[PDB]
Amino acid sequence: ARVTVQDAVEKIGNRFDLVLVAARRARQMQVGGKDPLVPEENDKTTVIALREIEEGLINNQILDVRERQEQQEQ
Amino acid sequence: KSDDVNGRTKMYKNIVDGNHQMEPGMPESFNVLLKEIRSLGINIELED
Amino acid sequence: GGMTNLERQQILTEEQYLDALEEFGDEFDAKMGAEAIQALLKSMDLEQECEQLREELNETNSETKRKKLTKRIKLLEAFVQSGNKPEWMILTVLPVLP
Repeated sequence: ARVTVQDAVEKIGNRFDLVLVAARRARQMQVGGKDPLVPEENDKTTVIALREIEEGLINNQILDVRERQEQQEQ
Repeated sequence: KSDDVNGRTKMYKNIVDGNHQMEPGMPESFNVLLKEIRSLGINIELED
Repeated sequence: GGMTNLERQQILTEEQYLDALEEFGDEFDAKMGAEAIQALLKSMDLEQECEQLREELNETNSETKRKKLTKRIKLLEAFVQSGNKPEWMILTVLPVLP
């Protein structure tokens, strides 16, 4: 598991929106319909989402963009 | 985990289905407080 | 009772009330219950008393007159603005718990 959560903090900075972003990612990951962009290592959805936000590949912005993407694609 | 009677069952179902979603609703002790306050000569209600 | 020589809100004990009724007849009405206080407060216009208190506070100024009067005005303002009729303070019906 992860020992320190700092890369996600640096990617976010506010320290309060990161939890919301990771939670809204993990909820959709666990309900299904999406795939993990980061290769998993037999870990739960929350750790995968937090490693994704730490890697700098997902944030509070592109989620809205992709969500409007499938919303208009319907 | 509180006196929310309509929440404990739903959280149990969300766990066993692996949903992990929570809706707060309202604690029943707050309704207890309202009922015991209305027992005396004091109106109390919650607006919209 | 304004015809009789008696204050509107004054104490009149059992012997005193007896002799007052004997002398003034059936004119100086009196009650000894919570309904007495209820009648005393229901037949009392709040706006007139508020204006009188405001005039007294504005005109008469003293170390003790400054206090014990402004809080009365505030209570009157709260009562009139809240809309809660002061007769509701003396309850008639009593709720009980389930």
